[PDB]
Amino acid sequence: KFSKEQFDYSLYLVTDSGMIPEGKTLYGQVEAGLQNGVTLVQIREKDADTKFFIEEALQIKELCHAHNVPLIINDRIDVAMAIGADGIHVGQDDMPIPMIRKLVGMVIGWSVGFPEEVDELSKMGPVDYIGVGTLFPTLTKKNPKKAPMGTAGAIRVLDALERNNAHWCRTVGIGGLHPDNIERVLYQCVSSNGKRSLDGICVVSDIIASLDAAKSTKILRGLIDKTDYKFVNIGLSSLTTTDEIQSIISNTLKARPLVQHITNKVHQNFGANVTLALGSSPIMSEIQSEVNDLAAIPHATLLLNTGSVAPPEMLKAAIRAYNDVKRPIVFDPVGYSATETRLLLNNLLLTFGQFSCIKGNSSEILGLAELSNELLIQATKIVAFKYKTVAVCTGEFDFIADGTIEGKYSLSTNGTSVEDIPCVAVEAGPIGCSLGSTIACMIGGQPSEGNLFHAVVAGVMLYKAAGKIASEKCNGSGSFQVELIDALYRLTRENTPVTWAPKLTHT
Amino acid sequence: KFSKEQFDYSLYLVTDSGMIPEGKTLYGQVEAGLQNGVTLVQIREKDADTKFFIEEALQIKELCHAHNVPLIINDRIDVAMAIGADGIHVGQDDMPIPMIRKLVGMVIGWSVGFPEEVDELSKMGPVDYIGVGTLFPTLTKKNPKKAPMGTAGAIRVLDALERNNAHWCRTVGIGGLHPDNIERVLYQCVSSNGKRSLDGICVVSDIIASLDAAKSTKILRGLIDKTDYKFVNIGLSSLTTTDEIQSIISNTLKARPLVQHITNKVHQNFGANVTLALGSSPIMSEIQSEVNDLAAIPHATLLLNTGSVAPPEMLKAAIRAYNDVKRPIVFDPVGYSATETRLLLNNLLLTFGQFSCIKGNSSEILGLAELSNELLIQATKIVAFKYKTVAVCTGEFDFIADGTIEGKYSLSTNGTSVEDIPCVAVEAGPIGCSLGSTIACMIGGQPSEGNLFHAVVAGVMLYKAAGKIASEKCNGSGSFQVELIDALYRLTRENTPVTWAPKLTHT
Amino acid sequence: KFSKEQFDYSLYLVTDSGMIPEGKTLYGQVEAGLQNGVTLVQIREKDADTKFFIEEALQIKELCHAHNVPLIINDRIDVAMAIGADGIHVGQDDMPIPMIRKLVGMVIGWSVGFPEEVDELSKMGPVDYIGVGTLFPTLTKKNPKKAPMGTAGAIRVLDALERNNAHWCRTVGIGGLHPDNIERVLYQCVSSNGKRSLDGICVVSDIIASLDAAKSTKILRGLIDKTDYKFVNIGLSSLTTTDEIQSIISNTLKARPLVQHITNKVHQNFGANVTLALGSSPIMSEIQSEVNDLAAIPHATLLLNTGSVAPPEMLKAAIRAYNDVKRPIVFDPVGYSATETRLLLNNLLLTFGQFSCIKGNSSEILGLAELSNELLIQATKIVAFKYKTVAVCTGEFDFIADGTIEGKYSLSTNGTSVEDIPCVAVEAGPIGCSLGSTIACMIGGQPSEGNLFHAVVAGVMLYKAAGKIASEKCNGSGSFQVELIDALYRLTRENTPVTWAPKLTHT
Ligand SMILES: Cc1nc(C(=O)O)sc1CCOP(=O)(O)O
Ligand SMILES: Cc1nc(C(=O)O)sc1CCOP(=O)(O)O
Ligand SMILES: Cc1nc(C(=O)O)sc1CCOP(=O)(O)O
Ligand SMILES: C=C1C=NC(C(F)(F)F)=NC1=N
Ligand SMILES: C=C1C=NC(C(F)(F)F)=NC1=N
Ligand SMILES: C=C1C=NC(C(F)(F)F)=NC1=N
Ligand SMILES: [Mg+2]
Ligand SMILES: [Mg+2]
Ligand SMILES: [Mg+2]
Repeated sequence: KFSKEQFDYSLYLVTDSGMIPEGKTLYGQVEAGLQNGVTLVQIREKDADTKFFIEEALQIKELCHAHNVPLIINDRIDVAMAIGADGIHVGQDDMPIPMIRKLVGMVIGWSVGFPEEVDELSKMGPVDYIGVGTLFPTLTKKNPKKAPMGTAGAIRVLDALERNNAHWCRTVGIGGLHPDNIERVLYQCVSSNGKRSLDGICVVSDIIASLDAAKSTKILRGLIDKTDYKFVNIGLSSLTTTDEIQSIISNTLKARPLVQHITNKVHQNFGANVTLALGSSPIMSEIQSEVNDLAAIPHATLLLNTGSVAPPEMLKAAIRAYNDVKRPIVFDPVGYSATETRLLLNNLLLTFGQFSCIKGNSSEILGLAELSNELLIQATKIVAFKYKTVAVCTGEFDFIADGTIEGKYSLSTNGTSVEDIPCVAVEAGPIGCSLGSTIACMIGGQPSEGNLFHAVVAGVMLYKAAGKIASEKCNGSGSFQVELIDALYRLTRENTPVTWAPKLTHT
Repeated sequence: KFSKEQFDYSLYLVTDSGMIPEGKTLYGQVEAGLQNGVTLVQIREKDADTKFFIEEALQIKELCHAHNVPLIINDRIDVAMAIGADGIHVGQDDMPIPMIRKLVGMVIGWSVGFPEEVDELSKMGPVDYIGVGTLFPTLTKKNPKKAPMGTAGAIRVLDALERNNAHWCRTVGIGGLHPDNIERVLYQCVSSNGKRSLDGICVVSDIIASLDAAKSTKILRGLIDKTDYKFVNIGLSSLTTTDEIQSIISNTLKARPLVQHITNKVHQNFGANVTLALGSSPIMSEIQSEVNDLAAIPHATLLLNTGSVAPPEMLKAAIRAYNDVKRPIVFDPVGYSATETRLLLNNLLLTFGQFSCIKGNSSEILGLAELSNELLIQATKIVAFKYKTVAVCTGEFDFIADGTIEGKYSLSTNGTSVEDIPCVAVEAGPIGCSLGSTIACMIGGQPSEGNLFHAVVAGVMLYKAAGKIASEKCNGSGSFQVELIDALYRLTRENTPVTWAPKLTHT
Repeated sequence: KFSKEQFDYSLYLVTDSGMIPEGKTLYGQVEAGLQNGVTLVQIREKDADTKFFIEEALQIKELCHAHNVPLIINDRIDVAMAIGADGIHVGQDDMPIPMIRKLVGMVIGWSVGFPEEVDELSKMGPVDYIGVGTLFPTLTKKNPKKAPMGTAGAIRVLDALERNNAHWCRTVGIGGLHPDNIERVLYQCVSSNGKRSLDGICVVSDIIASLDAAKSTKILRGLIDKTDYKFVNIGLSSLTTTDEIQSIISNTLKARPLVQHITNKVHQNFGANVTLALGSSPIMSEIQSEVNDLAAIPHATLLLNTGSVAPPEMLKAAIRAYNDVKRPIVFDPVGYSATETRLLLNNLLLTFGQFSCIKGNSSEILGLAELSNELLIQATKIVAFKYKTVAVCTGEFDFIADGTIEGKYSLSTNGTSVEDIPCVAVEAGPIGCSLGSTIACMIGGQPSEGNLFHAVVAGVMLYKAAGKIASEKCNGSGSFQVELIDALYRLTRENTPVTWAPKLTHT
């Protein structure tokens, strides 16, 4: 027998019979998975008969204990005791947890997807681990009573385990993880205070349904025990010098970055001007087949603008297209909590991939963070940490938080809370979505060993800067706009940030 | 809690929510049958989730103990332990019995329908009761692995509970039992030594799916603790006197029985000739729709004869019709273990209803008993007993056994073994299917107070007696037949048995 | 038996047997509706056998005569003669009018939907009443041979009734009327000379299909004999004074109204800036679900721009949305008579809800009127009264007609003809879609107590004034645009209407 503090939840394998490829057995795959790094195993039989169930639990319990890996059994507690399994794992509609413990003394997993559930797990006291929500969409779970909750929904849970100090309860992520997201799920599924993250990733069809369980399992292992998530080929690491702003503007000019705008029509003419003005080239393509090719172009950058007529399967593909190539996405959730359809949509978009920067104004940034002038600072930090990103917040003061944290993940440095991440301010006195376009361009020109945080900061300066200049040569809102673009053009051409009006301080 | 000795299996109610009539509830029904008959209650939930299960099992355990009746739980032993059930009932493909008892110490049931299963039950020594095979076909059990077994099947199981002598184990019959067959089932489901019969009848749909459980349970009860099954409207209760054979032949003549022949085309024209001899009326309808109107007609009799190219859907329809009217049925299994399709077919027919007589010869009688001359006696006895009927076996001698037993059933008198039942013999020195036709005519004309056993014997005599007479006036196979029909005519007209050739002894 | 002049058309209920809620009878509905407001019944049986039809017309003619209400029969006139009915309603495909009149002498209703039908109903002399076209789409008319016509088409018909002086003819409108459109139908369905209006509303599925005929009938009555259609939460009532254009430009700035533009691409970026310059906020949403939320936002306003790629179902949704909250809609039929598809689409939109302003040019406004300088005034005035709206005609001069008549409606003050309404004009000497956006913004800012008319005027002035000024400060097409926005910016900021170039006269 094992002990609670002996279980290793790193790569937890949940089983499925009707899914194994033709000519391969359940024993066949599960072995391949043990040999190559699976570290816990659940047997899951929703359909078979109590006798065959047992017959195969004994055949697989043997296989496991030979690799010194435990064996949990799904919702059939009796079967579990029957065969001396090492733990059972029940969901929300199964046997109450108190009753389960009154027939065993041994490890229990509870399927949680909501904070309220964690509350009750705690009004119980030392339930030993929990499967966290359905992170993504998956057709492995027949007739499901929840919904793809996202990494944000899984954070909301990790966070309730801290409010409750439920130190005793481990966690695993489950529901549609494959190598195209495992990294991002590990990377953002962390409590705000930074003290706790996931204890392990849990797959079913990525191994069970693989032609090559061996190969597939070695990959997941590889993602799982690595600690740097390099999501965009730019460095992620002390105020921004003028000479830094400089070479940033040099690189972006020397590189002619192609910036793909998926935005409405209004922001569209304007945006492509600002991009052009910065020595870059806009592309307003929202065509799905094309998305793979644009992103492949050198120094290519994507700009996202909630509610743009483009169908979500295409924003999904767009985002994905670019994280595949390690390239920068800037996200501008214009709408947000303004409406029903928009809250819902952004939250969906935010689960499609990793963003390099999210820009919004006081209302937008406050909504995203789930919460003045001090308060703004607070919420920007909150959002930058919560989506692991550079998060800009605009207004008279622009605040710029860096929550990427070098791009480090782990299974519980993680220790750097929300409130410790560096955040700056940019002021120029009293004077939109063209900010998006600016940042996008700045970031897009940066070379390998460049820097993401400085780049965004340069962008917010360059923009706020041009704002003053234009603000002073306008005759009205009409001419301000054409002057704003002009200023942006002249400003980046005379590369002398030392002569710029906007002052950059610490938040 | 209860004790194994206190469980009453009289009327055993098994549960099924997905079948309950609109407007009514499980509690609804399960209450009604508690007030009106049920004596034991099993919860069956093959679909619902482990929580909901427990919720409704607790809700019903209270409803039961409220009537001092127990509550068994189907296949889910943990749910039993959890809610403090009084027993669990598993299947052949559910948890092994060893493992179950290693979790509990409380009653266990076991669904059986094959002597080998009883053989193992026995090599375990004191498993507590068994649900006996599928008796009849039922669409309540979704996707089944057995096949309906009939009373013949149930017997073969009871018969292994004595061979292995498992005093300690009780039995209930299950599946397809309705009011149209509970009597017949109770009646012929007794062990071959008469000692052990069923201890309970077990229904699911006859109550649960009833637009009035209250009424339906009252009726089921009425049957189960009644003790006389009067299947034919004739008496059933010391050698046959010449005066008895005489008033038998008068009755059939003064009654002109209508004898419906469902038989092949070669015994067809013949048998009609015999029936006509005996002052009866042949009708040869293998029409389904007509069957019930034919049985209406006064003193109507039915004669079956395997392999008559009427659909079994008709033979079922037909047999049923005459038992609903308590009229007699002669059964002749011409074919039998001669081929395959025949054995199959006869066995299915034998499950359709209750026969007043089963005639056959040497090969047939021996096949039916599942087993010379002392041997035919022992075999005729077995057949008679087994199918609770008067059994004629033809040859040199004709042996006639009476295994009806006044129509008695019990839930374990029943103790009147095979060997004991009355068996006579009729000889007449060295002299076919017309016997059946004759037997049918003799039984047909008896009135409520007449006696089935005598009627048959008269038949065999009369016939055996036309035998001698025609053997004498024949010139070969052709005229022998025409003199046999002729003799039969003369013999019954000059009704004076005091003169006929054959000797009736005591086998 | 009633008289011709004793028929109360107010609320004319038509029958339908197949559409009645399980549990209620036809008697039930009709009765219910009788007590609560119905003033005429017509039986309608396109299916049932003439015996059963009749059993029902009597039963029902009784229930009607008890509440002193007449009963008409549809098209089966013999059935009317047969049961002593008060009138028959026939259609266009039914028995010629003369032939009916030759067999009865009684009241006769005719389903009309085009002027031609009126011309015929005219050169016949004293047909009693007509049922007017199909106003809105409906599935209660199985296999329809017409096409929904809208209140627009209904007016065409009401106008042939004057060109013909058919003073002997009543009208009722029929076809898909429910509480979300009775008011509007009652309000705009009036003769071009205003001398004639509708004599009642006819509903089928609203009462007959209601799960509460009682309540549905009370509501409909409530609306039919009210006299105020307050359709926009603004005033509706002597040249517009400088002080007023000034208090107007304040309300709009101080209230920053959210203006939703459903327009193409080319009026999008441009239109958004005009909105911006006016201190109000652009929303480019063509999202079908947001549209309810957008209109719940304060001082919110909608601008339609025919042909905008937005699906017609969305335009309906959107238009409905704003009327349900009483917020103003600005309609700009750019395309119009230009093509086929456009003319078609524009008329579909016009019958969707109630607009507060329709802007358009010489071409557009001449088209809408179904019809220089003395001419545009005559046409502008028409388009205002026909669609009960403040209607603007851009050109060298700009013409504004207020045809909303305090929002009054009747059953025939109605009498204030196309010519009578106020029409003012706006000159600035010899100097695009911006005007819509401007007017949308003036109207949007207006509070409970404002006045839709002045607001519209203000906008036109402000837009015209802006023109003279940019026409002065421009060096070409492009500069002109940007100078136009600026002038609106400046002009409104220094809210000083006394000093504007454009002169406001009576037209
Ligand atoms: C068995 C099970 N429970 C889930 C939950 O949502 O909590 S997901 C899941 C299976 C999904 O895994 P995959 O996509 O790797 O097959
Ligand atoms: C649950 C179950 N087991 C069976 C077996 O053949 O062992 S039959 C059966 C259900 C049959 O019930 P009814 O026909 O009365 O609805
Ligand atoms: C019988 C009949 N003729 C119509 C026409 O348009 O001429 S409409 C109509 C019935 C439709 O009523 P509702 O849509 O209010 O249920
Ligand atoms: C619904 C489930 C949720 N979580 C887990 C796991 F993490 F594997 F324990 N298994 C499940 N079957
Ligand atoms: C398959 C079954 C067989 N027998 C019984 C009973 F007899 F009631 F115990 N219940 C079952 N569900
Ligand atoms: C087709 C119809 C048109 N109009 C009317 C009425 F309500 F009488 F005006 N009834 C009809 N059945
Ligand atoms: Mg479960
Ligand atoms: Mg079972
Ligand atoms: Mg008609």
